Amino acid sequence: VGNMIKPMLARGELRLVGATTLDEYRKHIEKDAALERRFQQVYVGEPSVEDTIGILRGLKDRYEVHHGVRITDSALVAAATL
Amino acid sequence: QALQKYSTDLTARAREGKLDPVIGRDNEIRRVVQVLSRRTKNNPVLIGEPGVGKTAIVEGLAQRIVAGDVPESLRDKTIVALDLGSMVAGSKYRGEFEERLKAVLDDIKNSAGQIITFIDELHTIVGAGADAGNMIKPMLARGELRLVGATTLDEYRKHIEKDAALERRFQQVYVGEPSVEDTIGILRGLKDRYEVHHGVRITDSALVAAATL
Amino acid sequence: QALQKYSTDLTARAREGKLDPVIGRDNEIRRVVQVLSRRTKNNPVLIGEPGVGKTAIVEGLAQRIVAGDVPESLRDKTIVALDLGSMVAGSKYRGEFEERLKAVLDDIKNSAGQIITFIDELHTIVGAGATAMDAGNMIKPMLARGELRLVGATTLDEYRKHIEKDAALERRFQQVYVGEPSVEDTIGILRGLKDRYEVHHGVRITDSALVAAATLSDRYITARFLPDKAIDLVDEAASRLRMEIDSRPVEIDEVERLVRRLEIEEMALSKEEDEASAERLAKLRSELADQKEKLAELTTRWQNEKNAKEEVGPDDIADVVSAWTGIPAGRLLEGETAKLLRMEDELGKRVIGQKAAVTAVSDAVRRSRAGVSDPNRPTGAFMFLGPTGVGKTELAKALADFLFDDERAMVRIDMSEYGEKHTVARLIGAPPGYVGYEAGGQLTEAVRRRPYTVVLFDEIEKAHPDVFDVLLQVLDEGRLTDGHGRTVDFRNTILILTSNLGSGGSAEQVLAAVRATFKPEFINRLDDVLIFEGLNPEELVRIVDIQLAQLGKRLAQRRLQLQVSLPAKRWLAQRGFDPVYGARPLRRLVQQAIGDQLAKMLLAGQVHDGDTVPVNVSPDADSL
Amino acid sequence: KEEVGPDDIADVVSAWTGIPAGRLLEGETAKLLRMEDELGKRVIGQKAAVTAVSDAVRRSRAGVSDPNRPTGAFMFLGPTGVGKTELAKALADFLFDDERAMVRIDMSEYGEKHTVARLIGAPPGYVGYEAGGQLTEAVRRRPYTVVLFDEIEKAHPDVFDVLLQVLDEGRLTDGHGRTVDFRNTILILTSNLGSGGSAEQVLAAVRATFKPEFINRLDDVLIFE
Ligand SMILES: Nc1ncnc2c1ncn2[C@@H]1O[C@H](COP(=O)(O)OP(=O)(O)OP(O)(O)=S)[C@@H](O)[C@H]1O
Ligand SMILES: Nc1ncnc2c1ncn2[C@@H]1O[C@H](COP(=O)(O)OP(=O)(O)OP(O)(O)=S)[C@@H](O)[C@H]1O
Ligand SMILES: Nc1ncnc2c1ncn2[C@@H]1O[C@H](COP(=O)(O)OP(=O)(O)OP(O)(O)=S)[C@@H](O)[C@H]1O
Ligand SMILES: Nc1ncnc2c1ncn2[C@@H]1O[C@H](COP(=O)(O)OP(=O)(O)OP(O)(O)=S)[C@@H](O)[C@H]1O
Repeated sequence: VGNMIKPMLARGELRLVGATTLDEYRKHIEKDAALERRFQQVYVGEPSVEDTIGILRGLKDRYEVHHGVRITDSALVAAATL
Repeated sequence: QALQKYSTDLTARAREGKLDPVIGRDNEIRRVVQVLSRRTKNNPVLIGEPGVGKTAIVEGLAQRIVAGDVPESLRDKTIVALDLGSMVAGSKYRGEFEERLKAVLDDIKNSAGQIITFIDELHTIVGAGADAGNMIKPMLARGELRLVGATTLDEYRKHIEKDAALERRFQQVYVGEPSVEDTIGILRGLKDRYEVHHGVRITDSALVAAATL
Repeated sequence: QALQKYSTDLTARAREGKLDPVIGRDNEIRRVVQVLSRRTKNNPVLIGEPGVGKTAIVEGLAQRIVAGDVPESLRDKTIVALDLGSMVAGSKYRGEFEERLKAVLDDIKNSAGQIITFIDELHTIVGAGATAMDAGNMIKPMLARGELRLVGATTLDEYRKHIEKDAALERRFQQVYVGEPSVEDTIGILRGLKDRYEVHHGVRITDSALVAAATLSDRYITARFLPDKAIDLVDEAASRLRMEIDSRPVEIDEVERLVRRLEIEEMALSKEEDEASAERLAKLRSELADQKEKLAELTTRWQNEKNAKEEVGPDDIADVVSAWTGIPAGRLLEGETAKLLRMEDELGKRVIGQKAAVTAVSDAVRRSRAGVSDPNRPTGAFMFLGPTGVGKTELAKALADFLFDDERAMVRIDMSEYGEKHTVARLIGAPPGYVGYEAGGQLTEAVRRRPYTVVLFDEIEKAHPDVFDVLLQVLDEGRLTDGHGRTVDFRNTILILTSNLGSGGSAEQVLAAVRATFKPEFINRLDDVLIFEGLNPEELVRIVDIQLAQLGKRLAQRRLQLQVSLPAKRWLAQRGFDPVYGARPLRRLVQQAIGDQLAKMLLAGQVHDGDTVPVNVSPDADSL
Repeated sequence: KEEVGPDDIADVVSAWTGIPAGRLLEGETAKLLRMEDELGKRVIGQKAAVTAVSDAVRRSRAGVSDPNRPTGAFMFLGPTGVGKTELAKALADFLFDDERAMVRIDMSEYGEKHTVARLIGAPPGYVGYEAGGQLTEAVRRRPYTVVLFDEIEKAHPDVFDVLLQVLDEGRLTDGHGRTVDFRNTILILTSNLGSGGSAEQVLAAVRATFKPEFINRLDDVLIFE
């Protein structure tokens, strides 16, 4: 999105959870939609350096068995900042 | 078996109690009835800025029919929720949407004049062409189907008024937005549905403050 | 036999008499006949605006064939109506459409000139079956030799959108322009048609209704054409009347529904374990009782009239034209004539003084309901001017309030922004082929909907002296034309042009400044150029009363109210000084002297919701 | 204490649109009472003005103010370098804690007639039409800002005929024909009339420069010491 899911949706039997980008959503769901009255926006901008560092250090063991070499917090933070 | 896979039954839906209890707006229901009960060219079209309840009037008419509060020549008519999103959708050939549209029209006009029809957002009626949404006029301007509609001001002006010879077959019912007092009335009417859905309670002062803010 | 499978019949329907009778239109049918009976290229195509009758002519021709009033060479021809829809039902294969078309064509040809085909809306014949043009012109050879006759009727703004583009085919068609009839002929059409409706609905119809409908449908509904927008009014009136011979008439069913609503509401609002419901329920009881009284009174009057309304009259038409295109055009049914005779002292509640202007506005509104006004000219075009803070904008808003009950239902344009000439396109739309064109005009597409609103022109003298020239037609008659060329109607909207010319010179110097800031032919359009006058210290006391009423009504949201003593009430007006700034200083004084202290107390405790506070004067200020 | 209340709705309608509409929940009242002094830490001097703006905010949020008119239309003027723009910025920093969340426009640029189109837009059929107007776009969202008019003495007396109805109604109409509401903003417009003269030599400059229809619109004309 077209006109084939709105008669299904304004009845209360299905629940769709979608996803897209900001400007794209502003394109296909604003001009030709007339449906935006039944869609609720949720914003997820971007994590920060400190947050993606936690993400990395959470997701480290999986690769330490995939390849398996060694990991250093210095390497993680360097990757993040660089 | 023609209008069985391209339509539902809004009347039977209201009989199953799964509709919302419209409150007020008796002027517009009476206007819609005294238009839908005409002799020729009986097709009302609910017009008004978006959000003010242009479908709620049609559900109200359905509930009133089910309850039996309508004039003599309006009982047991079983208004039908037609749809075109599922007729023009799967068709990749020459002249295939036409067979479906003609089957629907034929099934309507075989039965007596008791299949009052309802297309919502009928600004999706001028397309389907490529000579579509245009073979319907000979049955429109003769009182064969009733075709209760609902469209926004903008879409109406942009999509229909460019096709004047079709706009003639319609009647406008300007559904203006309600005032604060009528809004409080409607809110107080609907309170119980949400009070049941969410296991909480809602105060009348809260309703008034909502309708005022 | 393929005909009997891909087409209906018309002469049969005529013989069994299912076609509405046809009246008038003699020259058109004669021309159609003499074209339909020529040697080569005998194809009439009825053209003209939508609604004026382009199929009724063909059905009249069918009736005339059944009767026998046609010339010799048109005897017993059995007109047939094709159907290009059911000819393309299933043709997903390659030739399943050309086969059917050839079948129908050779079947027409094997009939020795008997059949006279009739394709309704023949502008759909162009793209019969495509993929590169192959179909829809298979009848182009047979047309020329006059094998088939092919009478058809299509609208006027599509004959140059689809067919005229293909002038190889259009050449084989003769056009029969069909103009719209006048009121004198519409009256006859109705007088002849005034049986089918009178029968379908079990009612009777009076000729006064026919005449009044044929007049109002031309005066007011300026969007459709005459033979149809007139019949619609009669039909809806009869439908409503039949719906009233049902159990109960209107104006009582609505009141009983409203009473039941207020009952079901007061019943469920009573069990409120709350305090904010005390003063909200005390009025609902009053309203329920005072509507049930009217219910009982209407009931008793109906029983009287029933113990001591069977056909439509020339006023139910007015009620329909009022319910649709909400212009009110009834006959002043005694429910509001008191209101109209009271209009002066009813507007005096929001404006104090300026009885001269209130009288002019009241007269121009009154003498239009009684049908004495100029039928093609706006309902009045006033420009009232004077010093500032006097009440001109307030009077305009008060008039819109009294008329509509909703101040937010008038059209207000600030002519202080139109300082540049080119900004006039903001209210007239941009020509075709430019940026903003699909949205049309703004003032125009505001008036075209609900053409009963009030129009208002703030600060007319600030605009460039070329915006003034767009309003000449608007004031002379009710016509303005946006980009799309269409024309809106201003015949029944009350124009108002506020201003500030000649601040305080004299009651005559300003009548020499206006004539120097305008043109000689612009002043000539307006009605009386009302001149406001400043305020007197005796007149500001009532203004103080009004401001205090406003402040109390706004405070009643926190269930407070005040008790003002006459010392302070006259002190405030005694501080309505400097007869140069009108009456706004009084508003700023009320603020500065009451609101600040009231808020200071209110948000510092000690003034908890409920209890009223009395204001009492002091030597210089006033304390609470 | 397991049911919705008539202030949770205000909580929602303030949780979006930014408007602080409510019934003076706790802490907020302490801040409002503690305003004249809390604003003094950034604006030393000018005792007369801070009280006026503070009373305006107090009235507007306490529940006694005309719902259809701006929340104040002050124009304060005085000698050079006294703290006018700085008072405005300190206010905006007080009730937002974001110095860059107000909409200031420099009236020093609009010495030309036609440059007004930046805060209105262009009529239908001209170059910049679908973009809108700068001021109108900035105010249609964030309907709680603090509009400012830096040194409104330069723009020759035609821009005074848009504020003439921005004030007293909070109305403005951009190119597309829309309408915006200024009903809950605080318009503030400085100046430099006077320049040394007494209060009765600058109150003549105001009269001889502007019009009665204008001076009558805006609120108290604060003079700075
Ligand atoms: N008179 C009424 N009685 C009861 N519920 C109403 C009434 N008017 C409006 N509503 C409710 O308000 C909402 C309006 O939704 P709809 O009327 O279905 O939307 P709509 O009027 O079709 O506008 P669009 O064009 O579809 S976005 C629904 O939740 C209705 O239940
Ligand atoms: N001369 C006439 N005598 C009687 N009734 C007429 C006459 N002219 C028009 N009418 C009626 O006025 C209405 C006009 O209907 P039509 O002529 O069928 O519409 P139309 O002219 O075909 O316009 P379109 O574009 O096809 S919708 C019908 O109710 C006709 O019965
Ligand atoms: N006769 C009056 N009756 C009641 N209130 C009045 C009257 N005259 C003035 N007022 C008050 O003064 C306010 C300002 O008057 P307005 O008419 O709005 O100003 P104006 O007449 O438009 O003058 P200009 O030229 O536009 S500044 C009104 O909103 C009222 O509150
Ligand atoms: N009472 C005061 N409190 C705090 N800073 C002040 C005060 N008076 C002056 N200042 C400082 O004076 C400087 C100039 O203040 P501004 O308000 O920016 O100048 P201005 O008032 O705009 O004068 P013009 O006419 O625009 S040049 C800033 O650095 C302020 O911090």
